[PDB]
Amino acid sequence: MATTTLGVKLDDPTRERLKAAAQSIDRTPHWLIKQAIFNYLEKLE
Amino acid sequence: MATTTLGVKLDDPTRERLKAAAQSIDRTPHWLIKQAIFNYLEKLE
Repeated sequence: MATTTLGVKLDDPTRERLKAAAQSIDRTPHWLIKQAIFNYLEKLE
Repeated sequence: MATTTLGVKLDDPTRERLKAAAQSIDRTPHWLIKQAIFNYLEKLE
């Protein structure tokens, strides 16, 4: 997908919590970040 | 905040849509990304 790489603002502590978000679908952390950002749009869309 | 900088996976088209998310609180795009990721945790928290 048109994934342009921008610097994100995540904290180690927070980054671990994202793993839980990845666990919801069972995907990779970096890859989870894309859902957490784009899926976040689809959620509140 | 402990904002560690990781490369994100955003698309220009998608990045513009984030601006709408920033418009919800009226904040800065980069800065919106942190909410879109952390607020996304607080939302589904």
